[PDB]
Amino acid sequence: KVLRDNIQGITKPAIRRLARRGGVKRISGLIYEETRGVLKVFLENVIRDAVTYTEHAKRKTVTAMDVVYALKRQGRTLYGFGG
Amino acid sequence: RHRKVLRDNIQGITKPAIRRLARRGGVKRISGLIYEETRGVLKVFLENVIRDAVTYTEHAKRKTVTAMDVVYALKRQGRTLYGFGG
Amino acid sequence: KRSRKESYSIYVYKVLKQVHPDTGISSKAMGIMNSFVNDIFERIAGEASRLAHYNKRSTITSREIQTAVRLLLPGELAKHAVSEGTKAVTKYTSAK
Amino acid sequence: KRSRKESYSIYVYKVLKQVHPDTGISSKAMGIMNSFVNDIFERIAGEASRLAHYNKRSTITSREIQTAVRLLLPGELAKHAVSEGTKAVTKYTSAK
Amino acid sequence: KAKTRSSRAGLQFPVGRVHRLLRKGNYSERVGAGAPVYLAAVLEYLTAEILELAGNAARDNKKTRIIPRHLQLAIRNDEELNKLLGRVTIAQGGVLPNIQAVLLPK
Amino acid sequence: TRSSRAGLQFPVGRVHRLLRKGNYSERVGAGAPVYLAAVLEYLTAEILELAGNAARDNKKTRIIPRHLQLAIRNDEELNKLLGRVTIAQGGVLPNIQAVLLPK
Amino acid sequence: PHRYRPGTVALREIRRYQKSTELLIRKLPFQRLVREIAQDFKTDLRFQSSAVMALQEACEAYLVGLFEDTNLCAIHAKRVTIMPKDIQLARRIRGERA
Amino acid sequence: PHRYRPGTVALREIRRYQKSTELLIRKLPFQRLVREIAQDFKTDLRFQSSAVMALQEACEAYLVGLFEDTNLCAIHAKRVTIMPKDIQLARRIRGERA
DNA sequence: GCTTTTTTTTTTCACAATCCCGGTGCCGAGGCCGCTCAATTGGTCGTAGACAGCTCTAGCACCGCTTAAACGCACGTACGGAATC
Ligand SMILES: [Ca+2]
Ligand SMILES: [Ca+2]
Ligand SMILES: [Cl-]
Ligand SMILES: [Cl-]
Ligand SMILES: [K+]
Repeated sequence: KVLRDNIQGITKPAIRRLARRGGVKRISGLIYEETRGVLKVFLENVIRDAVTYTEHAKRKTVTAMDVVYALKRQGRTLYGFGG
Repeated sequence: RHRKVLRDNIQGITKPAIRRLARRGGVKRISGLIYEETRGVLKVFLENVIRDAVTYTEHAKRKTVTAMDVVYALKRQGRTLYGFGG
Repeated sequence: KRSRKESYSIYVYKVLKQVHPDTGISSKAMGIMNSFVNDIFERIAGEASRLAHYNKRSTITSREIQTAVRLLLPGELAKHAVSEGTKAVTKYTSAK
Repeated sequence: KRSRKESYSIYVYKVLKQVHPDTGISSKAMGIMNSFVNDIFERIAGEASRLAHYNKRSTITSREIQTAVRLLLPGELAKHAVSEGTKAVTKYTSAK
Repeated sequence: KAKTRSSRAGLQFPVGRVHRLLRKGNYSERVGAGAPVYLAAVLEYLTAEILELAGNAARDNKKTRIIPRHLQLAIRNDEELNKLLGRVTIAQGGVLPNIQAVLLPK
Repeated sequence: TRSSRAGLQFPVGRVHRLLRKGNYSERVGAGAPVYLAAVLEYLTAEILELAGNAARDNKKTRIIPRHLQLAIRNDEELNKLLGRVTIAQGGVLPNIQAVLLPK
Repeated sequence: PHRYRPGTVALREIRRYQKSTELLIRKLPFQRLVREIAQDFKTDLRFQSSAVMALQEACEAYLVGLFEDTNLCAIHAKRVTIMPKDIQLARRIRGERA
Repeated sequence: PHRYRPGTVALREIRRYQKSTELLIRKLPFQRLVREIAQDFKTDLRFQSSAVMALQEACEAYLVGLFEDTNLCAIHAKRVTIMPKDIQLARRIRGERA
């Protein structure tokens, strides 16, 4: 196996660590896939907008601004990358 | 100027009416402790929405809150409202 | 006379009778339809303003309009909107 | 060469040495302070832009800024924010 | 002479009126001559799409004229329109018939 | 200089230019960018004064994103202003729900 | 003597009010409450009637929808009676409340 | 033979990660996801390094935040273990999914 | 594997609630009118941005080490949730 579903690269260990930093104690097994689902929708939404920016600016290189501007639109305003 | 200071009108928001709103929200069974808690919430909504409308009024120097004052105030709270102008 | 208060109501009737000829609209309904056009004017014009500003551009073009529509409208809604602006600009351009 | 991109950093540093003349600051931290200033500048100007716009006025004045600030900052912070914006204008007027 | 821009674009929505509102709206220093055409296009599409569905809910309710409730039912039952008008409240609109499963009788 | 006239470190000049240009209104009063500089300066100072405390409370001379996050998340009012903002490398406030702690 | 089982009328009310759209708070009590609260912020204010109606439309909607969130929150904890803590969770996850 | 009881490392790990600020997702896997997903909207895209880090700060931030709200729902259902139905409820109430 | 009850299911009417029609009446949707002011025409002038050309930045590929992290598996405790009251 080990083939081109990069979402799976998001390891249980790393999912555990997030939910720790989020004060979670005991983690159901089903959750690491639910989390994986949710993460993708998150990136899809942000990246679609960020690249929509990219194509408008007539470039092939996704800038950190493009993301910043995307994250503002999604209501997830991010400080410290060019705000 | 011919009598206007207000009473305690929060009990005007009767248990019947809170029950009807819960009903529209598809709520079947309601605890004793909801009604007072609801009025707190409602009050804090109104306090926030009117403060902001009242601001928009005081800026345009009026002594009359318009529907647009309330509309502009509601869009500010992310509670955009359709059918009273704007 | 009362001071002039513009609306989209004549355009809303004209569109309604294209779609549902046998169909009318209440005072309040039409007012909601009005809030709606203004609402989406503000949003599309706003994200246009941004796109231009971001790219150090003084002019909102139909380009900026389009891109903002891609950012603002959900899927199939955005597509039809992109086609129907693209029709209308083309028709306007050949008519001069 | 290399672009020439402006930033509020030299002022963030100046204020820092008023409030804490021996403490310094990282580039990631100074990047957050620059993200912070630009954010709220756009918040207060946009709410002024609209204030002015809702009252059919062409000029954003210091009054629009002060109404926008009552609207955007929370009670106790708006209070000092007004108190400082009022005082700064008074001082500026006073000078010439 | 005298043919409206809206007619030249095959549009009901006013390109004249739109191309003003852009200029006067503090959106940008300059406005391209297609922008207000395109935008009037989009506002007409979207407007039509809501009246198409509103009017079906109007007809289905056995009435000739559209009222708030028809619009609401039409917006909330349509997946995309509801997303677009997600943080938007329609006055005298009410809510979709929805009762949670477990609240029903056995 | 103008900033000097207003009692300010923040640049009353620069601010004034961003307003005319930045598609806010047709005209800009002579007060606005003075006021606006003052408010940005005020808010800037409150965060730095609070985050500079967080650094010293960790025996560190330079302010880092964590110091800002801590300053900001612990100040009922600053938290609300920046309630829908993410601070890169800020981390989160130590906090564990009670029913999870032992006994 | 006929008597409907507890819930059977609640369920009817639920269908009665979901079908409708008229406002569910008594219009004067609400109006008095608008005016009372507004005094805090400025005295001897007039309200347009449309401004007061716009406020009762925006209120009822805000609560009606909070009561949805709140009902899920009751059901999530295998209950049917919405309780204070339900609202409070709804509001804490919404972020209306620390 | 030293053996810590269930949940007692958990708490160590919580205290630990809440004290720290460092990205918790491995940076390369993350990046390989960002390109996989970017393709579906445009081919032969290049990224600034800082664009990916802007995306990864934003992701973890969201995930961490969602877990807090998830924990809260799970505790609301008199439970200690988060489950999908907790995530899904907190997202329903955030207005993220219908 | 029984004999003896509780539990769950079924069927039979009584009754309330909601549903659907036509009749009735009021008022606001719809539309026509006459006048206005904002959209259009046809003109001018200036510059915003498209465009070609060149610079060099930083993004990508690759490689070869050194771990720290991911992994899989053994084992059992504390948990979720079913059942009762
Ligand atoms: Ca049709
Ligand atoms: Ca008629
Ligand atoms: Cl154009
Ligand atoms: Cl001024
Ligand atoms: K603007």
